[PDB]
Amino acid sequence: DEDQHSQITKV
Amino acid sequence: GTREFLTFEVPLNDSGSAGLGVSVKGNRSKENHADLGIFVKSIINGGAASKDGRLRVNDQLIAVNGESLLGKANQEAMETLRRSMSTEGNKRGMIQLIVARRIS
Repeated sequence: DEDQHSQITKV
Repeated sequence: GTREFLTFEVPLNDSGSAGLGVSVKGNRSKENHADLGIFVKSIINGGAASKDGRLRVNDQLIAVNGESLLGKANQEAMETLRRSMSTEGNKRGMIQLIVARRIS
């Protein structure tokens, strides 16, 4: 249930 | 009863540059708009996480290097593990990890 504004981070 | 915690130690002796070998992404409550934590978006098939043999996509993070993330936003958490994995976990060659995954 995200706000359609997620994001990924390469770790 | 479809939830289980998973504590793993990820060695990045080589992944030190890649951070660990995984892509993290967190969610946010629909109404509360509060961060719902981070989840393994995609584990680099080759990095430290994929080599650990205990990391799988869709795994929620709870604590990294002995540092919980529930007390911070997703971006802050993924950043907290990032530094903890590339500054405290690497210092020895591997970072401590704690993730919760549902039985499915």
